[PDB]
Amino acid sequence: SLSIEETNKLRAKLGLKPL
Amino acid sequence: GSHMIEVVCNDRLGKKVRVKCNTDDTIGDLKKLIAAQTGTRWNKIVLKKWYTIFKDHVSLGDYEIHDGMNLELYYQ
Repeated sequence: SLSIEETNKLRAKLGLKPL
Repeated sequence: GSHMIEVVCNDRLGKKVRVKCNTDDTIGDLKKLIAAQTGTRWNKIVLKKWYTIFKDHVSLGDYEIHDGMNLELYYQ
């Protein structure tokens, strides 16, 4: 699954806050 | 909360994605994460578990989503 950091970059791209 | 968890989403053909998310995320937000990570569109995703159809504007925390929880993924 995506790492915390890859998830955070995706989140950023979608307008979501960091984990 | 805020508290990071992971959830596992399985479709009827056995495809599985495990998503890192936060308990303050909405169901709609998770669906956006799911969508990006599976090549689909967030508004075509339905998330259920047994008798509960998760509403998009409710947070994962208010649905009491636990770490590791398996959700049923459907397409619409």
